[PDB]
Amino acid sequence: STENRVIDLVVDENVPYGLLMQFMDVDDSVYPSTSKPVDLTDFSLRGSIKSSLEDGAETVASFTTAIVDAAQGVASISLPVSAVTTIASKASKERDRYNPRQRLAGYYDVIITRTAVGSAASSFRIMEGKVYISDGVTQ
Amino acid sequence: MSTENRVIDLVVDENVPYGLLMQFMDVDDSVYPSTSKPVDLTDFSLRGSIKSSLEDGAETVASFTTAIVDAAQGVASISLPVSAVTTIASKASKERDRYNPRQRLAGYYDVIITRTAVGSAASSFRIMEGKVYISDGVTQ
Amino acid sequence: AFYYVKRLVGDKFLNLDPETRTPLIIKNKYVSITFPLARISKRLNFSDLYQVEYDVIPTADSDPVEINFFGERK
Amino acid sequence: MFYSLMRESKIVIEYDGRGYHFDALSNYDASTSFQEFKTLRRTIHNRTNYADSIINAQDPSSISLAINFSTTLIESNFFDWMGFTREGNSLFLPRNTPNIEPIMFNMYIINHNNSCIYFENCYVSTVDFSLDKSIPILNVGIESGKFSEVSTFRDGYTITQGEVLPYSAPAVYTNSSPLPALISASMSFQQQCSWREDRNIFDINKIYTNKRAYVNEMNASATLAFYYVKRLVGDKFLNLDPETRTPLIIKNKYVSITFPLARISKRLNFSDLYQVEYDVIPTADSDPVEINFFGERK
Amino acid sequence: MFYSLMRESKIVIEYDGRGYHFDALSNYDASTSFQEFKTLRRTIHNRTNYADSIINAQDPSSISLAINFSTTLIESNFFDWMGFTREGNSLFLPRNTPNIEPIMFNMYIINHNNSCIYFENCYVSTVDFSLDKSIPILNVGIESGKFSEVSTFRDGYTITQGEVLPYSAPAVYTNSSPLPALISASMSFQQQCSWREDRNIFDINKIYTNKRAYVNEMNASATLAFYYVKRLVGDKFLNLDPETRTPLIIKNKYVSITFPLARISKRLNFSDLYQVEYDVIPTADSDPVEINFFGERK
Amino acid sequence: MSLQLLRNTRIFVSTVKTGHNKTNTQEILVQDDISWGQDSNSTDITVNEAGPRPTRGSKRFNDSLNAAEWSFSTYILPYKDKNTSKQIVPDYMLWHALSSGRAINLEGTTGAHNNATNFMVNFKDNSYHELAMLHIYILTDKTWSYIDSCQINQAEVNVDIEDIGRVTWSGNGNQLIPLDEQPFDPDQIGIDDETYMTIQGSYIKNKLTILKIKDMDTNKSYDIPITGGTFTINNNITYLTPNVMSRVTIPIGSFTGAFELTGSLTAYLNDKSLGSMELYKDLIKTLKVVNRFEIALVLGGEYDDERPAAILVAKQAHVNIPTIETDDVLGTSVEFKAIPSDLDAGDEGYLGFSSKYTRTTINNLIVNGDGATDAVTAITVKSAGNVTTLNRSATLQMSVEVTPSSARNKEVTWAITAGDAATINATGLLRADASKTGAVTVEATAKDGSGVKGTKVITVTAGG
Amino acid sequence: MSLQLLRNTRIFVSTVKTGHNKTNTQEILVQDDISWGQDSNSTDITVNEAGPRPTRGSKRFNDSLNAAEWSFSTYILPYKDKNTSKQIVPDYMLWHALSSGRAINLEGTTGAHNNATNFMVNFKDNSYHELAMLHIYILTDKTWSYIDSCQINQAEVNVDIEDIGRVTWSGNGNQLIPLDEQPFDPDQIGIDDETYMTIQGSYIKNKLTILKIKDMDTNKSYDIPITGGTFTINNNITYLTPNVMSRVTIPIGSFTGAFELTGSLTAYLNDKSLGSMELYKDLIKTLKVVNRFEIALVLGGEYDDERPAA
Repeated sequence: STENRVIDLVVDENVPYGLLMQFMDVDDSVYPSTSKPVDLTDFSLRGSIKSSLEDGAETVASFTTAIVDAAQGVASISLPVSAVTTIASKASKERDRYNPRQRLAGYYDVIITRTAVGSAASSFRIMEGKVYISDGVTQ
Repeated sequence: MSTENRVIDLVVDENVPYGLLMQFMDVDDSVYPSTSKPVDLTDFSLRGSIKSSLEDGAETVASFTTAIVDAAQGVASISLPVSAVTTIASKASKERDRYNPRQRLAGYYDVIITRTAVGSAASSFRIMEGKVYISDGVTQ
Repeated sequence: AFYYVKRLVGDKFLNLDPETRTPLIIKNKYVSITFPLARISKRLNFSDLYQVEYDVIPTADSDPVEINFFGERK
Repeated sequence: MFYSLMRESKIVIEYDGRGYHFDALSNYDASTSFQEFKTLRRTIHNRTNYADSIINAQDPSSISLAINFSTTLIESNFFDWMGFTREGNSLFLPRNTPNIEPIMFNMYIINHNNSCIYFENCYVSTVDFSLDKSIPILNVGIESGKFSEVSTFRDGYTITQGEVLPYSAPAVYTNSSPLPALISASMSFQQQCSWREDRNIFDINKIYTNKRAYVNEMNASATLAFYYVKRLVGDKFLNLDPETRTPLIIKNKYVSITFPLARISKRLNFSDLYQVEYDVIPTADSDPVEINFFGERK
Repeated sequence: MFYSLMRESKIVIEYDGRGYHFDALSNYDASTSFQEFKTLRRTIHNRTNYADSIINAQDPSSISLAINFSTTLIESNFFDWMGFTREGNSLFLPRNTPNIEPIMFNMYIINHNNSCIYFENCYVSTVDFSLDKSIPILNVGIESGKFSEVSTFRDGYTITQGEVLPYSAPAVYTNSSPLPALISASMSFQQQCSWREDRNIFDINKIYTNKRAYVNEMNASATLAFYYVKRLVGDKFLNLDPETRTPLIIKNKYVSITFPLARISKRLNFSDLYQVEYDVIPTADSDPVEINFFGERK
Repeated sequence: MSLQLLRNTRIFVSTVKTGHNKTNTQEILVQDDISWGQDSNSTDITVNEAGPRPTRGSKRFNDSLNAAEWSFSTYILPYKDKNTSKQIVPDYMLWHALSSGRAINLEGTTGAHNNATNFMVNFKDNSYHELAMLHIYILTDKTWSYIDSCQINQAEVNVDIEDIGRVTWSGNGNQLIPLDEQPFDPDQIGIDDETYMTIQGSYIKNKLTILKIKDMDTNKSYDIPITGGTFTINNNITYLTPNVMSRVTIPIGSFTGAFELTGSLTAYLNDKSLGSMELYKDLIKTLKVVNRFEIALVLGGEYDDERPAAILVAKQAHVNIPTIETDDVLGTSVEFKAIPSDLDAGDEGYLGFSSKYTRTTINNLIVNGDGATDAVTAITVKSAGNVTTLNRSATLQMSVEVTPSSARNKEVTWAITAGDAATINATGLLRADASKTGAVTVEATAKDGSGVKGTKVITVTAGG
Repeated sequence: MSLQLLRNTRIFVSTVKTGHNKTNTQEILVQDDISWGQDSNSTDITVNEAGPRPTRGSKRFNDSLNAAEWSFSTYILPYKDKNTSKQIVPDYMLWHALSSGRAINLEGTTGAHNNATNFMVNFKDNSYHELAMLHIYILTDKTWSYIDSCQINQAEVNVDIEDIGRVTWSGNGNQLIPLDEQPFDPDQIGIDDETYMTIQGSYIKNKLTILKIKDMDTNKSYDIPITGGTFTINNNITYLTPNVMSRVTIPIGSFTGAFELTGSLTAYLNDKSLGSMELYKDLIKTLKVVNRFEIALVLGGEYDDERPAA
């Protein structure tokens, strides 16, 4: 368990990217952990892809948040193929050790937010990590 | 007979407000089992400050905002707004650590709970201590 | 086998508590054994430099354990 | 990040609310582990491959310390905590074990950057040292029930071991007649306790730690190694016959273990130079075994 | 005083009233010990700490001798004492064990200044020697019942081992066809006796020593090590199949152990150079196993 | 039909196996002691029988090849190049492959990076299992050859007085490969006469060697005239070779060991103040498990006018307990090891090479880490309005003036040392109270670690 | 502000750390090969990881100090002193601390004891775990120092013909301590010119070396002209140092080993009666596990008129 916010995204060159997050609320009080999904009301997600963590870093791209099926908790984060091309343009020429197709493009993090659901701006970061562009061959 | 854990290291998130709440509970070990009643925080105030070093003359990075949430349940919350988080992020050490470039050392913090009144004794108490770290964020 | 390393006082990520389910992967440039969910038990040895030792087995309901074989260029 | 070096450590034993920092520590060894219940439920329906393992208990820790003798004699507290009665600077082995449960204490293993490992519910289970031609050192062995990681701790600034005692050759006597050709006198003292496992159904879904224990027995023992030496033909003093009761003392300039009456068994080895080996235990009705601790000038 | 050096010793075996001083002794090992009955009577009244130990028996001694081959062949008496029948200079393994009890003899280990250790009621329980590329030597193993310290003794001035036999390469044959690529031929002979403990209530308050024993079995065995060698494709003579009955002889210039019919089991090891290992025992109806002792010129 | 002489060998260091240009390959001026090669392992299988007519025959198998060994010695020859006008040592890529495992970037701040003032090498970025990868090219007369995928194992520097400053390189390679065709024209890549003149203008003589040692636990600088010494940069690199029974194998990859920066310094015993005898007596009287010494070995000497020099700096060093070397003149040996503050921090030490070191340049290299970044030299603290005293319940916000005026770190800290009659804050706003009739002091020190002192005795009185 | 030369070293041997007089301390005339010191032990703790971006850093700890080593060579210089009129060697307390573990008593009969005829050293009273305890005082030019609680480990004597009779001492001490103040006036304690003349009157030349060997099992004295040899008096003394992880330690006590008195004697083969060839042939013909020989090596030769000898 503990914390696992750090996960790295590998986006594909020349292909639009879309991620599907099934938000969930597991509780291990009872031995079969409760599968209750969180209910997505007054929730907005924001995420930017910025090269390096230093202050003043240029914004490589910005995630486009989608909220669908609020009852069952799922949500989608995506960005158009034009955003993918803009990301791939500024990616470094050095390739990842384990995969000779990925190149480090920047860092990211998405931040959930409650906007005055109880007169509170309860915004906290969901996940984080590095964004990797995977060089394509089709185009 | 056991040990306390006054030394706690906090990790804040850049561009996000940080909220920590402490509950003070009275305890006792007797013939009947452990009886716990919340401590009534009346005339109880908190105050915390952050400096970049322990040595005298250290630059004050920021200070924490203190509040009491529920006296009957003995809950007090110690936190700082997002602007203070940004202020501490600016003043943090620039030295990164591999395997996790996010965290940077920000300084040392202390929290004193005090009860000041004419009939009350001038008693302070350092409830905690430790170091403050920052998880750098890219959004905002 | 690791070295006992802690980054914070009272750290939560790195400690000696057991982990009922956690995704683990022992990765190389040519092979990667994946445990979709793992049961980790820790053991500390007070040797010349403190060493912690894990005992990783897949959980009851974990997905099949992966063993990838990359020849060259993954 | 912060690595943890054994050489950069400090071991403090917490007893009665006071910290006994045991300096002059040559070497210590410890380990922590957990107990699992791993069963594989292979059925005719599904011959599964994935076990059902849950961590439910902490395996008791076995900590061993090697401590040099010191001028302030803090190390005699290990005999004191292990059950011996005290009069002045001499420790008696009581005729009967005083209490059912041993003397429990906590122990810290401090390290830099507020790092610590907290062993709780410990008891001294073994103490043995060899009086030989090398510097004497007593290896103590304690068993813990619960181990934990804590931020702040207890550090024995004042209660500490002084300078190590200078070497002095051992000598074993019978009354006041010296025993010739000594090789190595090894003394052993034990408090063979046993953990009382009380893991019950109220501890399901929880980690269990041993808390209570009882003393099976205490004992004092010594193994003496000599060279097979005879002064007369058909000698009576030095031979291989057993000795039901004989007063023995393994004496040094700083320590003297006394057996008011001893049961000696002899064993001859036909090695390069013939060696006899004694097995000294106190008799049934013998007076309490003495262990004197002389700091300086007796 | 008088120390006891192993190099300054003399081992004399007393049989039939004659002393067999076994010179050409490379090395011997022996030990003496006593048996104790140590019980701790912990009661609800007094949870005592002092045991009730009484020495009541002498643990049987296990003496091992390593004796070089000699020109006078005194060492064949160990086969003679262990139970083999004698005809000339050749020792037969009898089809049936002759007597229930082994052949008992006493042994002295002499040292300077009238010092001695007297092992009594001994019997030869093991004899094995390895014919190899080093000088052959047979390690005999005898077990004693009673050990004692005596002033005067028996010293074999005349009966003694002569000069050691010169080395000669071993060779193993089948009838008269040599077996190629020998590495190490090890022979083993045993008289697996057992002590009959008859400690009774009439021996209370006394030290008991074992006195009588019976032979469980005698046997002759040999382990042969070869290199895996084949001369033909699909060879019949040299292979890994077991051989129910085949005449074998492990021959030397001074000794020849003969198996009139042998049961051979083979074992192949895929080592740096492939090695096969035999396990030679005589068959059910095989004629008595021969052991010839040639001093010089056969 | 020709014999090849060792005197005609020429060594080129490359980071690429193709596209050789002046930024990837340069000649390395080597000496007589150059050596290279590759050894092979074998095995004999012998039958060991015991019978008569035994088999007496053996058989040999080639089983593996060892890692290629190479070594050579070069002179420490700092100079400034005309193209970039930045001080650089000709064998700079050797220093880089020794220092860090990243791609070479002289414009950066880690590993081998140069400047308009000096050439610098720091080990702050050597946490890699495979450091920067070189390819040594060997040209003997006409035939070519090279060692594939080399790694700089160590660099020996022997401080041998009455001799020139020299460094000995050692390392290992995967395989030594003989080349039949010319990889690159050695005439163009090799150093020309102009840069040769520029280099020979600058030589480092080991005789003019000053040493700067200071006990950080006591603030005691010693004056130790050296007799002879040496320091090493060691990587403990081990090359892994696979074991295959059917075919011979060559090493496939390597793994760097523990980075060690040790040294040994011999000097005569001096009875003068802060001499060798005082250091030896202090070290054998303290008997401490750990030592914190600052060691700055300055090859080539320090002078007001511009001189060449090579400097090794160990900020937090560890000094062994010295021993007395009984010779015709009594002496001692100061064996040290540069340890880091934290294991995974690097920064065990650094080096600075240049043909232009004024004393101030080496001083600010030692105390700031770079020869270009100026460092404070002296301080006199100033009050608020040239005030000489203070009365009870009065503030005194004191200021500071520093020299030089171009120091990078112009800030100071504040403290009270002697007397208890006032308190000071971070900014310097000294505050007092009543019942203060004693003389109190105030102090200030810079944050760059120069060791500059700012003192003032203010005569605080009870007032009129 | 001065450099110290080895040629100005002066060595004094003492049994007391205070109250230094002429009966507790005397100067020992040493040679060029004098040496002393003390070495220290350490340890490096290195992290050995396997992953990419591994930690490459070490750390050193001082853990213990070794026993101090000292050695020097002196000439065998017997003479008679004017005060007692008994033959005595100047480095007699060295011989005593080598020979016995009791307090020095030249009037006795064990260890180093003298007489009106000769100075004698026997090892009849060396059954001690800690022999007589000395303190070597070293004076180099102006600065003082000494080794605390030394013990004579061995004494090498090399019979090197065409050279003077000399003995080489070796030993160990608990700790080498540098002294800032003068312990005793070296002018008074040091040997004066009169005793120097008396000593230089008597020298032992290794060339004039007769050897007396006799087989006690056969009563056969041999005439062996020596070519070169050596004999040693060895104590095999080992110094014990405690192991403490938190603080460095110095040796605390010692324990003497097995006392060995060996030798080696080279000579040419002689065909004459009772020569080297006869001894060699007898020894290789008997082939006995034990031998009983009487050996009396006489340095300086034997003569009717008075001559020095060891």
